[PDB]
Amino acid sequence: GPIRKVLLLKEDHEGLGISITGGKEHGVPILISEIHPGQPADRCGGLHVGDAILAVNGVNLRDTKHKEAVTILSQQRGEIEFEVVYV
Amino acid sequence: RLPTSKI
Repeated sequence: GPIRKVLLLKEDHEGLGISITGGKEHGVPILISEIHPGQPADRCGGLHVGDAILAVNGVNLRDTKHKEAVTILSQQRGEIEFEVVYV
Repeated sequence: RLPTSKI
């Protein structure tokens, strides 16, 4: 589908509220495999299971390994912009 | 087979 821009708001005491799978070393994008109920990704309304995360806060994720993506994603704080696409 | 991480 279309590439979309999505805003997520979170406080410092929370995680993002997602599970991810995939990564470059597996030949798979960074994919959302879970949205956890009531946590910031669920509350922002625009992120869904099956979405590929293309970038976060302008940091490209298309060619990142799994653990690289985890470090990058877990470093972001507050008002966070995602670039995602559902295939 | 693919890893999953909660974040």
